[PDB]
Amino acid sequence: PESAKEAYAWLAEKGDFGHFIGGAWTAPGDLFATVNPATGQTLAQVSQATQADVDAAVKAARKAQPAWAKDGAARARVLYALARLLQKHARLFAVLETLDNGKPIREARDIDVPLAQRHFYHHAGYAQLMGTEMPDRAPLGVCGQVIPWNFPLLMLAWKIAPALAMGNTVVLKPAEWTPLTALLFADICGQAGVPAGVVNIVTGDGAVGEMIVTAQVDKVAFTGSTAVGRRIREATAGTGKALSLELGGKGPYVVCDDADIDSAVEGLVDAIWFNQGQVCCAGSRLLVQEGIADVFHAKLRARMDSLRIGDPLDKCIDIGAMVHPDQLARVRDMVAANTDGEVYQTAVPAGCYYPPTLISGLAPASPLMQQEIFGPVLVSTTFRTPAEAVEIANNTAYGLAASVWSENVNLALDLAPKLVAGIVWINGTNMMDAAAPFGGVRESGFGREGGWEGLAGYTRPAIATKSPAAVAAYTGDGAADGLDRTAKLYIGGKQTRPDGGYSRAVYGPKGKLLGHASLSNRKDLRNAVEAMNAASGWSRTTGHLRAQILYFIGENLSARADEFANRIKDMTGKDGKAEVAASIDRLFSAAAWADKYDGQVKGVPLRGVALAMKEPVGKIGILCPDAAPLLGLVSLMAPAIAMGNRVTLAASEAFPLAATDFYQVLDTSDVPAGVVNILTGAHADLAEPMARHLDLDAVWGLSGHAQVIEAASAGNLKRSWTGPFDPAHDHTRDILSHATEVKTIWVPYG
Amino acid sequence: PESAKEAYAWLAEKGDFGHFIGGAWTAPGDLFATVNPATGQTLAQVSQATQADVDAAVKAARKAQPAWAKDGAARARVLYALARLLQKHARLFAVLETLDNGKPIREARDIDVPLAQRHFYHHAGYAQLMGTEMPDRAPLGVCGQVIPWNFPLLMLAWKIAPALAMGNTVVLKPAEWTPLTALLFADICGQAGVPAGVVNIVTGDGAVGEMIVTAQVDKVAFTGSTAVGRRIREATAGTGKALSLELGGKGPYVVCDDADIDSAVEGLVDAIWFNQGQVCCAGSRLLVQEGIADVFHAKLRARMDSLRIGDPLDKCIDIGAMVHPDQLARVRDMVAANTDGEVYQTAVPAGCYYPPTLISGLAPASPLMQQEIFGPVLVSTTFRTPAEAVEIANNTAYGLAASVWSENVNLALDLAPKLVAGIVWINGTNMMDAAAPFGGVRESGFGREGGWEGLAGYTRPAIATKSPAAVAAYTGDGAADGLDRTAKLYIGGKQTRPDGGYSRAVYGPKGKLLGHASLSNRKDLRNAVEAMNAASGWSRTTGHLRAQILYFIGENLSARADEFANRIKDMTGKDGKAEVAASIDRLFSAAAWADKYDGQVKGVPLRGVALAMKEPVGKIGILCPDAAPLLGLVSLMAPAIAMGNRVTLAASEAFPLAATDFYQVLDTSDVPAGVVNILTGAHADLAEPMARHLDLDAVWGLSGHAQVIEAASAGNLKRSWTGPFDPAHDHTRDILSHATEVKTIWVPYG
Repeated sequence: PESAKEAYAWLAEKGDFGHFIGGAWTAPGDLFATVNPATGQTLAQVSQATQADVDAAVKAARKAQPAWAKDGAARARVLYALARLLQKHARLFAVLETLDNGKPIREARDIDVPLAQRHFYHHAGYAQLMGTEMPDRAPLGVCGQVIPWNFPLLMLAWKIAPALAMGNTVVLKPAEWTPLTALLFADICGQAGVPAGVVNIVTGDGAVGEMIVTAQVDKVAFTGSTAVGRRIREATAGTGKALSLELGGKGPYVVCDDADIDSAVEGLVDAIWFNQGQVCCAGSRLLVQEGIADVFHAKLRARMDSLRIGDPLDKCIDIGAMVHPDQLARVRDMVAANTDGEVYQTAVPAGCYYPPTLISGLAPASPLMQQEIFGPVLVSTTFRTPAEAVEIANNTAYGLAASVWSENVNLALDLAPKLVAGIVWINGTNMMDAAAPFGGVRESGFGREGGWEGLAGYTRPAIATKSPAAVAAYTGDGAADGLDRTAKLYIGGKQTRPDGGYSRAVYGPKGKLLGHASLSNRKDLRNAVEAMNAASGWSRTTGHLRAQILYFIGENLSARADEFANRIKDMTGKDGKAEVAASIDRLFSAAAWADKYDGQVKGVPLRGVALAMKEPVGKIGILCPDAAPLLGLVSLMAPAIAMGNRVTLAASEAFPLAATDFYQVLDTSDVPAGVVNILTGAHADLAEPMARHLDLDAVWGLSGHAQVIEAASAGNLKRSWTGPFDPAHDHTRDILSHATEVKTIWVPYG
Repeated sequence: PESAKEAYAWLAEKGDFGHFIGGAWTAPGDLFATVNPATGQTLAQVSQATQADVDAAVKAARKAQPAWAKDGAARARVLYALARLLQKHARLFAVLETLDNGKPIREARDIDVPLAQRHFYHHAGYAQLMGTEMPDRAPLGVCGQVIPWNFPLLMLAWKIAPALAMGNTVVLKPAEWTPLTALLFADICGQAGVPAGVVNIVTGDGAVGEMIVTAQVDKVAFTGSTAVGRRIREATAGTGKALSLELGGKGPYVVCDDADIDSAVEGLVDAIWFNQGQVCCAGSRLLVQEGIADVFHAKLRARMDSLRIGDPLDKCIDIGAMVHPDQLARVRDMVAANTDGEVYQTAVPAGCYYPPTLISGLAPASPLMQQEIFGPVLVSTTFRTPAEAVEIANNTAYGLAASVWSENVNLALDLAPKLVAGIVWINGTNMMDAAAPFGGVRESGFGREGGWEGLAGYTRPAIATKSPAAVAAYTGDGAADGLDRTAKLYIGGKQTRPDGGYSRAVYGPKGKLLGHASLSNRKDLRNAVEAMNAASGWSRTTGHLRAQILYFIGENLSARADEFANRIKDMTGKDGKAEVAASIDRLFSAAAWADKYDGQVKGVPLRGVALAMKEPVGKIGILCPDAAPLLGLVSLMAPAIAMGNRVTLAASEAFPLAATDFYQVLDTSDVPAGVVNILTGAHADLAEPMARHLDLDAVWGLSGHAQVIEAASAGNLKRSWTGPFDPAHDHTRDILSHATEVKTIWVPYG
């Protein structure tokens, strides 16, 4: 096997570890053994950080950030130097990864370390280009980062490289069980020219992670369990921190009747060790078409038998040691709790070694197909038609990566966009490149890592905007209205009474009664969500169709421009002509964009190309500001539906009658039913129900309630945006990003 | 058949036609009948424009342009109004197209008019977004445009829509044989709100086209024969006009053994009428794998028999009238001159009707496979392996569109990037959309029409740059050099003596002898081109590899930074440190870009998606300015090779010794042989040979000689760029566009 002598020498040199703060190593503190899981031997003593340590790390990261942000070319040289040092010390990083985590040295040397190198090489260029190619963007500041134990060095690269490229500084904590390659990374920062405090590494358990998440940082980036991601969303709610989450979701692996069987089998067995912890991967949930399922399973079991289990330092080993006894117990207990299907294992579990395991013959609706999967374990079911495969694949709370196998050029490219996922690999699995973004939808989280697409989440606008202050509704005497001037709601292509039956009088600036506006409730929202569900076909329309609709809305608003200006003036006391003209312009800009927001083709040094496609988010609940009674609604609605989303807007609480006049515009413009729904009333009644709703994909709260909205969003981990949003400013291009998901499809290409 | 009554009424209303100039119709002038080719009847009298008319049209276009350029949102409303009027009058446009050109009314109604509408609908949005999404760009000014007879209305849309979107005005001449839909287009401009003079239509023969090409316009855009494109390149040489050319090249149609045979057959027969004149198309050159060739041909001949020939006003007709007796004679003579293969025709030629014709059994090296093809005629050959198919497909002077048929997901996507073409359709042909760019390489021309990609050619930089003035070499006494200080050339990875044997003394600003520099000749250039041919593998490398090489060049220049600054100062008398630092920065910016210049995915309202990929231009000859002895060379070389090109640079004529010091940098950085070649000497000796060379794909002349360079480039219609180029300015992103071709691959997608 491979010599660990240089790794042991480094560990003996470093002695008991403190933390890497402000460019220097601190004294060892409250120490705990970190253990080689394959031998049980102590590798080093590592500290449990204190609150004082985290405070110090964030303070050092903050002190260093403005000088670091100033010169992108200088950052590029440092990122390049880090990649060169990962390459020069590649064998040391690889052995230390194996010693610390248990994975086969062949994977650490062939996969982990080369992809970490490439991540830094590639992201060096983004630092070089940031000033000129991203001129409207600026660094966020300090990033708190938390990563899991399955790919310790590679997870670190995925966090630190883009953060540094965009001029941020970092405080990162490796997983409690696997601190060593992060500590070696810290130890090479000086030689790479990382200025003191630009990188800070602290070690500890989940409590230390929580200290970082709640520290005075500008961004939290986390990879790990869905449950911890929910807690992080709750703990950061209302703080204005940027947040990205790469969570659970071991992916489906779809094998069609006309797949290259032997290649599909080999790709699955070669992924059994890889597909552990929270990582973008596919293979753990096997879906095989029923005509080939028996032959596929028979070939799979025999190929699983050829996997070699043993000493992870042996370059011929395929299945290493489980990372920790806690993880071994997890897998053991998962298998003990299952009574479904037929379990095949290639060897008897022994010591730290758990064998490749296949549980086949499950039903599509079986629970184990949908529950979290631990260890080197595959579960399989069959399907009859490609449509049933899609249905099974999408029948979970997750959506991260997926793999599709078919030799037919139509079938593979017709199934891939139907899978709910951030990544789809055609005729491969677990393909990764620094230029190709990856990340989740649904309960697999949000944000993307890698590529140009990954950079937005480590930046903010160069010029800050500020949301307008709330505006209290005007009051009035309370005299009855002898005319019929009570506005309704707009749900599912028709006007509807508020379920609660109440409406409030609306008064002008001097107390004149203007009319009445409905007070919507949670049942109204529920009806609007059902209407958006019935309008799912809108998310499959062509860009050309959606543009035509938005052009009609703009033209039909123009035809009533003076009427809308008069309504705005009635309500606010201020001339409305400029706001109406801006609203028309936002509609024509969204119409313009509807068929022009292009996906991006990534050249990769692997087989083929990666297509970073733009897709709708789905169903979006939106709360509009008081100010800009028309423009605020139109500015949020138009880019959203341009991108293929369906929306439910809570109009301006103070000034609802421009939105209700807008119902006729939507009707005259043939907006399909359910695509635009409008509620009026008190946002205190609606904000938490919209943010909580388990059947909304995103909530945009631009009228306040940010803490309540962001905390309630953790229920299904919907995307959330709470501003800033200034309707006077044209935010169209930025809202397009809020309104879309990136889905990266890896296809063959000569 | 379809009623022509409304079309005849319009023609009777318009009477004898003058031209549409300055928003108004001019008096009829020197009149000639335009004739219905299916009936021989005169449709209308149409004028042959005078030089006075063209002058007036350009003067009106110029007068209107600045107001038109000012408000992009206003232009978007006009472009949208034009699309609505094309849609409202769709049936009139379609019948008039059939009457004037001879094509079946079903094609005019189903294909021509709907795509013209969509082109205007879609490009309206680019006008709306131009200010904010293209802030560094501004209108060119006035565009002279010339279009052919095969798709009169659609060709007009492809020219006028992007020109107007980007704030230009137009003078367009329809084909002599088919003026009528352009005249109806003129007649609807008023109703659409086109400001007077923004659109000008003049009619006439090729002499009128030549008047427009040589008029005081900022841009010439032409679609037509390759021979006329050469003449247009010669007549515009040295004028500073922008130029785009969509030329000949009926495309290859590759049918693999595992193609969907019946679909491939049906796509070919449905394209027989379409594939006429100079248009982006495929089907005319059929390449069928030998295992299925007999069955394919047998099915093809019978499907050809089902095509209905006759009255083009009959909606059941598939094969209409030939456009003009001159075109009928062309096809007849082409068939009479051929002695190869086996000719099958579905009917006897009669009157204006020529039957679908298949000439099969040709050899791959047969001439008719490579000669221009006229009429509804297909020619076919067979191939054995996919590699032979590529070889046959690429064995012409053209490169426009191509089609590939295979049910295998690997094969189709592995063949498409190997075909020399601007457009490749997988399992389809002649697929068109306003968002998907199309255009040629090689002798099929240059520039792209459609999409974001088509807009650059109708704009220029918002801030103009200016090339530095030439600098005379310093002189000196003429004393012999007792040390060995004679620099060589750098060709094919090694230093080489100039073939001519001569070198000139190089002197500093005060007459000190600094050394000697070789005087390169045409044989040296020939050797450099052969070296670039041997380095063709560089154009197939990964972006990651090319980045690594460029990073090495930058680091190795940095290691000699003071030495290069001293050399620059020796030669120019001015401190060189800032120029060296800029040169290093250009190398690191090109390294950054090497794996980040992404292709664009187009959503189309047709089957699938269009991938607008970035590809290398190939081999580029570059002449550097006198000024910036190092920076000018490095600034041009680095983005070029970053994009996968191989280059031969003529270094600064006045100050060659920094480029010759750079040879060691290229050697130390492991630049593969032939990828960078450097010539020194007199650009009067090299400019015309580089621009003429039939084995260079592009010539960049940034030291003058623009007229000679641009005229000689017409030999093989290589791309050319003659500036402006200011080395003090960072042009990197712009040079990336000079250094790449767009290739649009249409793939299935769910």
